[PDB]
Amino acid sequence: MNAGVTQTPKFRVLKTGQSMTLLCAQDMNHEYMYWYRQDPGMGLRLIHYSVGEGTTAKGEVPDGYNVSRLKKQNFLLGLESAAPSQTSVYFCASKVGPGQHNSPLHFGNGTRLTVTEDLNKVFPPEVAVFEPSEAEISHTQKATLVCLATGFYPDHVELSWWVNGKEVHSGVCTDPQPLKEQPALNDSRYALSSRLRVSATFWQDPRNHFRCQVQFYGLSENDEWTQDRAKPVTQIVSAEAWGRAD
Amino acid sequence: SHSMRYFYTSVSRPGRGEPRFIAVGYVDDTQFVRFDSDAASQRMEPRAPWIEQEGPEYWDQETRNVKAQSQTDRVDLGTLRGYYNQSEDGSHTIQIMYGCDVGPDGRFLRGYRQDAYDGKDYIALNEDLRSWTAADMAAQITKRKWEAAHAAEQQRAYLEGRCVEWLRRYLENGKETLQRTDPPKTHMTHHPISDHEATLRCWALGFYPAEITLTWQRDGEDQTQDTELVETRPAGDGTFQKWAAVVVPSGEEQRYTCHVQHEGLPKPLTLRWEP
Amino acid sequence: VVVGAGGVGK
Amino acid sequence: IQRTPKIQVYSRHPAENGKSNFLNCYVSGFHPSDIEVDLLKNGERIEKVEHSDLSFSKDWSFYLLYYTEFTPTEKDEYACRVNHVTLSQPKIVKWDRDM
Amino acid sequence: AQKVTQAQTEISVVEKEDVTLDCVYETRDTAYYLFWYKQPPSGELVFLIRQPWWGEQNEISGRYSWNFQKSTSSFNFTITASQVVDSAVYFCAMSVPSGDGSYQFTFGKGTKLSVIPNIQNPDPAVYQLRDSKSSDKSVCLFTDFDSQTNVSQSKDSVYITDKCVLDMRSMDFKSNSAVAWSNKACANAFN
Repeated sequence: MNAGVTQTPKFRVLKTGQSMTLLCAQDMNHEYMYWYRQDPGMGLRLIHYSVGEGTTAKGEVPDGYNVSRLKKQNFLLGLESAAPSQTSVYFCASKVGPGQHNSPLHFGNGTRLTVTEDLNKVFPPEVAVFEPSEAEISHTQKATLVCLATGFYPDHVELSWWVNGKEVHSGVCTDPQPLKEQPALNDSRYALSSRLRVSATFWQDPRNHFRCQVQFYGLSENDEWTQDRAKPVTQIVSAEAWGRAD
Repeated sequence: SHSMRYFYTSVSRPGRGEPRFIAVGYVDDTQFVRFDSDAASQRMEPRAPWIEQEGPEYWDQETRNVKAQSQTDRVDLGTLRGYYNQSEDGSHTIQIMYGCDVGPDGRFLRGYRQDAYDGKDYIALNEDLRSWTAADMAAQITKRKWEAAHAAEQQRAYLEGRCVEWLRRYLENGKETLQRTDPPKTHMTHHPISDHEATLRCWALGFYPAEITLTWQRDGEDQTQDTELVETRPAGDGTFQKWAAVVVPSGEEQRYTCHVQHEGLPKPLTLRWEP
Repeated sequence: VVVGAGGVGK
Repeated sequence: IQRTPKIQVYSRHPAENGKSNFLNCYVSGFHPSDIEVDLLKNGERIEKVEHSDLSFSKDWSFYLLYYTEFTPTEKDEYACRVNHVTLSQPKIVKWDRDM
Repeated sequence: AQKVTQAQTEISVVEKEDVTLDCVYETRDTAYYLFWYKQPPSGELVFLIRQPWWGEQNEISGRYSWNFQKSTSSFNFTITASQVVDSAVYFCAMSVPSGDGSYQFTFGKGTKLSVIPNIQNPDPAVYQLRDSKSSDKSVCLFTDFDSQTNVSQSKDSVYITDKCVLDMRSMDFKSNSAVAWSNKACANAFN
């Protein structure tokens, strides 16, 4: 009936010292609104809040952030000067107000921000499909395909399998989050695996087309690219196998 | 046998700003706290000696809980303006009284929570502390919300729990004040109203608590014909004043007798006109 | 002590 | 609906000429709460007048006490002036210590 | 003095089984509401329940039950018939009136619940997967293994994903899966 809390953007990558505004709107006529970050080991820390149109108040971790509640509808979060420290997941939140003190917080879905020393470490994924092991088929009667997206930064990727042109979901495992190729580095590039398992017979049929698909969220058009290699913009990279009776 | 009662009052002043909320609290006939939205202070404040002694945690809690209430009340003014479809020109008035009652044994006797709008019953909680009574259709809506939110379960938990725990603490803390009886000091006055009739007034002063019974008797017999009673009024020092009058035939002043019953009188008192 | 403020308004 | 104020005017302690006392004016049984209550010395307002906090009776009607320091004299008249939307013009009740 | 404490960082239970998620609050305020939220892999944060200060102890709601004990300041969450779906991060929280009277929140740091399938016929083994596009690139797949057995590494810069539950709904069959690739031995891995 109601959208709830909407947050833009969903993914973003600055250079240190660049600025940006996360926008949050709520369609439920709520009086209070909130801006949280969420980090490993810290859970949910409030950055700023607002009990009403015009007014805003410092939370638990204001330093580095400004906010405006110009209209009841929306609550703006501004990073004037991006630090790597502010790499995080930002979550907007609203609450009805004193008409309903027992009201719980309503949260949006979250903006995933990565702030980096240099945008020359931003890299798109390299995608590879790996065919099922002819040994798997004659021990189990099944065929696990594997996808592998590697070499990417930030860790902003959505992966999907596409059998004869349509998204599928049955038989699909994808890692909860990308792993670091070099976990000792604060600017490591990431890798993500996914598996699609189908009956042996379906993999053995060469009328069947498998595509692994990765949506990568990198640079907008407005970033400069003094470099030479392709500007790492938001893009899709895919690998595909046909079925095989070999 | 004693009581605690809070009295919240919230008025809209459309244009002049946000509503004026005013809360006061009583133990028997003695005020002990207040909050005023327009005051510099912005705190629940002491108004008897025996509460001053509560610590900063008490005052903070009481301050925030009561601000939270003023805020609900503020919204409620607009929700009820909407129920009655009244214009946002007019000053309207939510008033809430609640509190509890303990017997001399110190145990729960009754609880109360009653709200009104523009000076008339809006919604009350019944003695069952489990059900509400709407006075009109606006209240019948409130009543569905409060039936679903289980509001009654909230009041009941308060009135049978924290209301009596704390009433009892206040009576121990304030025992030299809250459990004093001050007896009425009584005279009689005479005002010829005519060559045939005269007004005997019977006075009672400095008494606490405010509960008192003044009756007249003629030739030793109940008399209410031609009798006035004023509304019991405050002295300003935490004691009460009230008189009773009868119009009598001139010459016949000596047959009427004022009778005075109060808690701190072992025997009822008796006055007669003395000229 | 005052009651807690109600979880819902009127 | 709106209720018009009852007014009583008296001293805390029985009056004694040249002796300290408090002049009280009790307004009760009125609605709404918005009222204006002045204490008069020979028809002249008094400056440092205080009131009790706003409360009400069983029947929803508000009461206030208005009080000040004073010292009664044979000479000086005292009285209370009340005003309220129920009134065409201000009601004055004269103080009568001999009541 | 508002804390919420969850104390369990991480808890794991096989499916069709009861799990209780402990939560302890600390306040001196008397007009509090306690909450639980769920955060699945997706990230979003879903309201589950509110217990208010005046509330009764038990609160059932489908497979979800909660147990409020004011004397000991605990508000523990039970799940009957745990289904892998329930796998998630679960957040206990509490609201009290703040300075201006507005209710405001304190969150625990979260419990991470892993509900892992019931593998009624383990056949653990590994397989070499050749790249579709003839790189000699190869990845190793450890699959069809026990839900109790667990993944680690042996020859660092080599990578190993975590375990990953996969459902062919058609066949009514769950499988565990972890993948390994070096840059450079399909077996001699996962040891």
